[PDB]
Amino acid sequence: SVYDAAAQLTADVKKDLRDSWKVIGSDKKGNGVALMTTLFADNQETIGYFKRLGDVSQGMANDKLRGHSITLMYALQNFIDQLDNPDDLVCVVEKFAVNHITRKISAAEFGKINGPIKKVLASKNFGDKYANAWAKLVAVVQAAL
Amino acid sequence: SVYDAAAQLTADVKKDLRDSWKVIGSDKKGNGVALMTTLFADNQETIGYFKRLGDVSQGMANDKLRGHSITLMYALQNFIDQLDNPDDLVCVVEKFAVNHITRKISAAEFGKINGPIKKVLASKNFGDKYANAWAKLVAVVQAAL
Ligand code: HEM
Ligand code: HEM
Repeated sequence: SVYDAAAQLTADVKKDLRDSWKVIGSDKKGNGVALMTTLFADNQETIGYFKRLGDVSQGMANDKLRGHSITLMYALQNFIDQLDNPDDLVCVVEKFAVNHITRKISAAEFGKINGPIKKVLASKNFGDKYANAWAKLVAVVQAAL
Repeated sequence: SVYDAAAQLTADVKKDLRDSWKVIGSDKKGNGVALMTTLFADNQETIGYFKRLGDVSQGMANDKLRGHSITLMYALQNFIDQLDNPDDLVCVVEKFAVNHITRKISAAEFGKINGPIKKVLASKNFGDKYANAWAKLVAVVQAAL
């Protein structure tokens, strides 16, 4: 259940999420596109879900991909900002879950984002400790799908 | 067409947008809900588009409405952050427009948000000057619908 998953966000997990986001969230356009390009490269099977974006291999040059990527980073920003209040984190998570549920994105499918996050984190000197913290946040979303 | 609308965003308009956002965007939950509840109060017909939110009369206490309202404010945060780069502003606005186009929301219907914005701004003491600046930002979105 999403309510139980949200309870997994302990003090130190929230702290690691904030400290890493301070760096990653500094460049939403660059890191956003990096996150999406890595997902498509590591999991080509997911490209089909993004037909609306057009040629995803163009990266930054693709306006729709860039617009999508920047927006994705504001969803993460939203989550980080709601860490203080579990009640608000949950309602924002379920809200965001609806859009993915509508596109028939399962919890297992959503979980594929963990790889790309771990890689982007690593490129900024944030190791496993941080990747695992982010995995916990992603898990909250998975519980709502 | 969206680029042309974005041209109306002059240096003075962008300055008023940023200054007012510094206050309005500081309480996303509070002001986001105030915006939505004012829209419903002044234009009851718009409630027809929000059946998914349920009992919108509960206001802040309604989790779905609260979740939706906080998220709406991050859309504005996104727009405000992209003001200095027309290319990025445009791709984000177009991305956002897709969701409202799919829900058959016309430019005229979308423009009904201008009244609520003016009232929320006035509640924080930002006069007509600021309301006019925000109406121009809204116009960029309308150009995409
Ligand atoms: C960190 C995790 C993720 C975040 C925060 C995220 C965020 C978002 C946001 C904010 C949108 C745009 C608003 C909307 O249309 O609902 C979106 C759209 C979408 N997401 Fe995700 N997402 C994530 C992971 C995934 C994954 C792993 C998949 C599936 C492989 C997925 C599939 C989709 C699809 C298909 C769209 C529609 C794109 C379009 O046609 O414009 N998302 N996502
Ligand atoms: C400043 C103006 C506005 C902003 C920033 C805004 C923002 C948003 C965002 C971010 C979403 C959720 C993500 C998505 O699914 O696309 C959304 C959904 C929606 N918006 Fe807007 N919106 C605005 C004005 C309006 C107006 C005036 C209407 C029309 C009466 C409208 C109708 C809708 C509808 C029907 C949904 C889906 C709600 C749901 O089922 O949860 N929006 N809007």
